[PDB]
Amino acid sequence: AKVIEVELNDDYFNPNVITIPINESTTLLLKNKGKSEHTFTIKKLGIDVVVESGKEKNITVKPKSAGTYELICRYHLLKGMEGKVIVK
Ligand SMILES: [Cu+2]
Repeated sequence: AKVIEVELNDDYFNPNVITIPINESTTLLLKNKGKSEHTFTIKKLGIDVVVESGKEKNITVKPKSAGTYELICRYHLLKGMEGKVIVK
């Protein structure tokens, strides 16, 4: 239903606020354009994906509950590598 590219950079997400539709499928193209390994982790949406430097992971999600969900990189959270996903 929706396709969204998300860049994983050293050390931030772009975009770092992502809005996706409730009860519909969204494909996320997770592209690591950084030199470091990064993750795209949203525990409350059941997502936890590692993306190596220069590589890509493509996932399709279908969230059932409206809300705002914290997105983190497990490796660089403390450096501010964080964002959110709004399901609406
Ligand atoms: Cu990271």
